[PDB]
Amino acid sequence: SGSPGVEQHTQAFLEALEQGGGKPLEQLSPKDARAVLTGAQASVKVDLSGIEVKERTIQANGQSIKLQVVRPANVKGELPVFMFFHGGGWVLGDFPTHQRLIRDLVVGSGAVAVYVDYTPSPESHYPTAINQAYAATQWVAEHGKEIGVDGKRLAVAGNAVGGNMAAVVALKAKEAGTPALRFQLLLHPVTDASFETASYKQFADGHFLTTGMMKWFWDNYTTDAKAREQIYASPLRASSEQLKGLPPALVQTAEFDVLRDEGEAYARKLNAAGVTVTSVRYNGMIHDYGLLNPLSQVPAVKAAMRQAGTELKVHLQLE
Amino acid sequence: SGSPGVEQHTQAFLEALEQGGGKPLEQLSPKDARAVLTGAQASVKVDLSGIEVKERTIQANGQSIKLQVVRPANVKGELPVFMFFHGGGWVLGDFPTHQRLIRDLVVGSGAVAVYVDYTPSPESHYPTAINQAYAATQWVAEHGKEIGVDGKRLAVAGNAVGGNMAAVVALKAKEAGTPALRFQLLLHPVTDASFETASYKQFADGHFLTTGMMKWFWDNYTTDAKAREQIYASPLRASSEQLKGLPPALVQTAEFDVLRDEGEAYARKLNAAGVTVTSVRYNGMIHDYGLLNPLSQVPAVKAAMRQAGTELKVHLQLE
Ligand SMILES: CC(=O)O[C@H](C(=O)O)c1ccccc1Cl
Ligand SMILES: CC(=O)O[C@H](C(=O)O)c1ccccc1Cl
Ligand SMILES: CC(=O)O[C@H](C(=O)O)c1ccccc1Cl
Ligand SMILES: CC(=O)O[C@H](C(=O)O)c1ccccc1Cl
Ligand SMILES: CC(=O)O[C@H](C(=O)O)c1ccccc1Cl
Ligand SMILES: CC(=O)O[C@H](C(=O)O)c1ccccc1Cl
Repeated sequence: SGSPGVEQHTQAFLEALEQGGGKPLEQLSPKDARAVLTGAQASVKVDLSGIEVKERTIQANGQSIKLQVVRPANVKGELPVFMFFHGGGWVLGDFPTHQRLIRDLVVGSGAVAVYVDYTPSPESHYPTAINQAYAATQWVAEHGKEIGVDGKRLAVAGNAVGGNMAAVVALKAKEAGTPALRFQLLLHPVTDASFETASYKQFADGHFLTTGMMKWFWDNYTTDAKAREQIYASPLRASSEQLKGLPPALVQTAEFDVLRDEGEAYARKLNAAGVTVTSVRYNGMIHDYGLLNPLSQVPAVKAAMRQAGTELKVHLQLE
Repeated sequence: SGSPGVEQHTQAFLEALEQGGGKPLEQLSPKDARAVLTGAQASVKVDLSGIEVKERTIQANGQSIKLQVVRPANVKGELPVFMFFHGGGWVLGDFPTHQRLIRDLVVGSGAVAVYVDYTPSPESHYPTAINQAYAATQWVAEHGKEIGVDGKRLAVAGNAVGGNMAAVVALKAKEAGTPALRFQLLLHPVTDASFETASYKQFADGHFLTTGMMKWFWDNYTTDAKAREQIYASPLRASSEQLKGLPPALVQTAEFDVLRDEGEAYARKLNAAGVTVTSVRYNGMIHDYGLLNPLSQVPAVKAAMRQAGTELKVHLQLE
C-alpha cells in the first residue's frame, strides 16, 4: 500500500483497502463492480446539507436524458450553472455515488450543478455518452430558465472519466460553435488511451486506481483503436489548432495517480494553444480524492475542494 | 528563457528579462541589488486597496523592532493575525517591495498581517533575523490588543527565505513552548542549505531565481557550515521527533523553481511527523509568482493567491 510521501490519512485508507482484499474490481461483472462503489460511498457519514435536488428529464440527442439539478438551498433567482459529468471509468458511477462531491461543488461555488445521467459502458460504447453529455449541455444553454439557471453562464466539470467528458464536451462545443462556455473544471481527468506515462508506470498498483482498472475501463468504453485515436476519446492527441479558443481550465491532479502525467500534459497543451490554464498538483494525494467519501475530511482534500468551488464561482459571475 | 510547459504570460516575462540583460544580481552590491527589486516592483500598476497600514515599533529581543501592521479596511474589533516574513534572499526585500503580496493575503483572508522589519544580510547574519522574527511573534501573541489583533489566533506566513523564516519561527515556538500557532503558510520556502536536488539541477538558470543567486543569498546569510546544519537554518534537516506537533501547513511550490523539491520534501517530512500538511505544486509557474508584481494578473497566480488567503482564513476562525 502507498509510498513515501502519501498523506497520513490517505495512507491509512490504502492500508485498509489492502487488508481484507476482495477480488480485483476489473474481475467483477459491471453490476457487482457498481455495487462496490455504491457500498463504499455509503459507508461514511457525510454532510450533504445546503442543496435542493430535483430530477428533470429532457428530450435531446433524439432521446430522453435524465438530469439531476442540484441547486444551492434557499436562493432565489436564476443562478449560473455547471454541467457535472461523473467518473467511475464509464462502467461505474451514478448520481448518488457522486452526490457528496457534487454537493461540495455546489455549496462552495454558489452555482447550480446539472448532473447528466449518461448511459454506462458496456451497455453503450463511445461515443454514446459524450454525445448525450454534449446534447444536455446545449440543452441547458438554451433552456436554462426551465430549471432555474442562467444558461449563458455555463461551465463543465467532472472527475476522472468525467473530466475526460468535460474536456471533450468543451471540444464538441468548439466544433459545433455552441454553446459558449465560461470554464472547464477537470478533476484528475483521463486524457489519453495509452498507458506508458511515468505516472502509469510508477503507480501501477497500490494506489487505489490501478493500471489494470484503467485498461478494463477503456476496454468497456471501446476497443475500436481508431475511435481511441480521435480527440473526442483521447483529447491529449489534439493539436494546438484544435485546442485554440477552449474555455479557461482548472486542472487538479494527484501526486500518486496513474493519470497524473496525462492530466498535467493536457494542461500544457492547452497552455501552448493559448488557453488560460491553472494546473495544480496536490501532493500526497491519490486519484480522485474529491470523489472518495472516506477521504472527504482530510485537510488537503478540503483545501482542494474549497479551490474547486471558488474557481467555479470566479468564472460564473455576471459580466 | 523558460522551458516547455511554462505558462504563457510567465514565459513572456522570462523572455523580457533575458532581453536587455543587465549584470547578474549576485554581482551587485547589496544596495544596488535592493534597488533592482524596488524598481521592478514599482514598474507595474497594482491594486493595493482595502487595507489600513500603520507602523509600530516594539521592544523585544532586547532591541527595537519595526512592524508594519496591515489591517483589512473598515473593519471593527480585534481580528486574528498572521506574522509576515518577507523574502529576497536575506539580502533584498522590505515592506514596500512586498506590499502587494501582503495586501492580497490580508484582503483575501480578512486577517491582519504583521510585517516584521528584520535586519538584512550581510549587515547581520544568522541567527539575528530569525531571533527578531520569533521575538516579534511572541510579542504579538502577548500584546496583540495594542495593535488591534487577537494574539491567541496567530499564524506565520512568508515567501522564499520568508517561508524559511516562517517555518523556523514555528520550530522556535515549539522549542520555547510558546506562542501557540494556528497555521504556517509557506510560499516557495527555502528549506536546506544544499544545492543538489533535481529541481536545482534542472532550473539552474533561465527561470528568474538562479542557483547562483541562491548560493550568494546563503553566503550573505552565513558561511558558517555548522550554522547551516542547524534546523533553524535548514529545517529540512529536522527529524520526525523535532517536527512533531508543529502547526498545520500549506506549502505552495512552483513547477519551475530550483527550490521546488526542497519545499515539497519539507512538506513530506512534516506529514511523516504527523503534522497536517497540504502541499500544492502550481504547474507552469516560476519561483515566487506571488511576490512578482508583473505576474499578479496571471490567472493561475490569482488562483494561488485566492487559495493562500482562504487557507489563512480557514485556520484563523474562532474556536
Ligand atoms: C477499488 C476498490 O476496490 O473499491 C474500493 C473498495 O471498497 O474496495 C473503494 C473504497 C472506497 C471508496 C470507493 C471504492 Cl470503489
Ligand atoms: C478513471 C475513473 O473514472 O476513476 C474512477 C473514479 O475515481 O471516479 C474510479 C477508479 C477506481 C475505482 C473506482 C472508481 Cl469510481
Ligand atoms: C478536517 C478539517 O476541517 O481540516 C480543516 C480544513 O482544512 O478545512 C481545518 C479547519 C480549521 C482548522 C484546522 C483544520 Cl485542519
Ligand atoms: C532577477 C532580476 O534580475 O531582477 C529582475 C529584473 O528586473 O531584472 C526582476 C524582475 C521583476 C521583478 C523583480 C525582479 Cl528582482
Ligand atoms: C530565495 C529568495 O528569497 O527569493 C527572492 C524572492 O523571490 O522573494 C528573490 C529571488 C530572486 C530575485 C529576487 C528575489 Cl526578491
Ligand atoms: C486575470 C484574471 O482575472 O483571471 C481571472 C482570475 O482567475 O481571477 C478571471 C476571472 C474571471 C473570468 C476569467 C478569468 Cl481568466
